[PDB]
Amino acid sequence: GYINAAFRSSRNNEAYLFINDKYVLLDYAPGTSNDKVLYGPSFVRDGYKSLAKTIFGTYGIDCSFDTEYNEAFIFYENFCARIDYAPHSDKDKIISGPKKIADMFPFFKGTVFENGIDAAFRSTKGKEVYLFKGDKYARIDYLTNRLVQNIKSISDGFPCLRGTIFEAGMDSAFASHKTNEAYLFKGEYYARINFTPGSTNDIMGGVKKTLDYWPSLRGIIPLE
Ligand code: NA
Repeated sequence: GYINAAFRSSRNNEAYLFINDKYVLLDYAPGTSNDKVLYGPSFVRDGYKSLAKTIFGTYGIDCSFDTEYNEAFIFYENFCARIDYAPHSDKDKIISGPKKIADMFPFFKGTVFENGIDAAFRSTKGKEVYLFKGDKYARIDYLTNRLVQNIKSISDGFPCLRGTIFEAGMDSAFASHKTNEAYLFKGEYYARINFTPGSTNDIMGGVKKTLDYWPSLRGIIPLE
């Protein structure tokens, strides 16, 4: 029971992470030690009234990403929705959906993302987002609804991961507030990386034990 999804929050240095059918709001504190928990672990169906009677309230969120303002896409197997998470309040709501990924993102039909996406994170460039499934990755634009490029292996677009455990998949991910940095997770490990849109680059060395560098997650992952 490790992190299966996360998205960056509009609120500075805050991020929501999803574990099983639960979630936690966190001040991850990118370049600082005061990495702390703000809310939860709490059940999605409890923290999000808009999802109480949904498949998401029942099983949780398995992949997601922030878009713009207080909104994020959340997934659960072949289904997804756009929600306004209403940071630090009662007022969350489902904006679009829930629909199938195939119906929310027509370009995914026939590809390996059709029935589920492993993880994702927002790019700093325009309205672009990167999504992962297996050892493949997608770069999309959510406003104009298209694949910016052909889907290809994670190593092709993210060479710094070749050799690492992320080569073959990501349980979860979210973008950092610090420019062009993202956080990736798989099992007990994570990695902070610096990416550059339209380019194939390293780097950020140090795949690390997540609990080793996230004081605030002890007692929370692994959730059993
Ligand atoms: Na996931």
